[PDB]
Amino acid sequence: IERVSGKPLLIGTDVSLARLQKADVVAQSRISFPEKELLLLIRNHLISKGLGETATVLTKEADLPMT
Amino acid sequence: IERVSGKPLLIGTDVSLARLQKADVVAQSRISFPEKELLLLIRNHLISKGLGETATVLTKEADLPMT
Repeated sequence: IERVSGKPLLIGTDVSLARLQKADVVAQSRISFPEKELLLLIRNHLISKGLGETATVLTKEADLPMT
Repeated sequence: IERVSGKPLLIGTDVSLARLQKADVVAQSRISFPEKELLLLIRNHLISKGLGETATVLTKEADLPMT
């Protein structure tokens, strides 16, 4: 099944063949993302876990849309 | 197949039945994690993405094992 399809490196998963060339595209895609969506996730984690005395410090490095 | 097994809420995935009670355990498990492994992942991301002038600021909130 590996030979007549897109050659996975002997990983045993999703042995159907229509589900094997789905795994050709989803794996080799080029995912990129903006950094701004992640920096708000950092600040939303610090305030919730007790140590929120650097949320005001993060005004300097980048923007602060929410308080 | 839903009725003789652990009743997923009509989500069409992994239609084999041995692969259906694997999904009973992996989903309903109680995953917990220490916060310390995540706070080093925050600091290792800030230094790499150009804005590393709060890595020394993170000495105050928690420990700084690596520079």
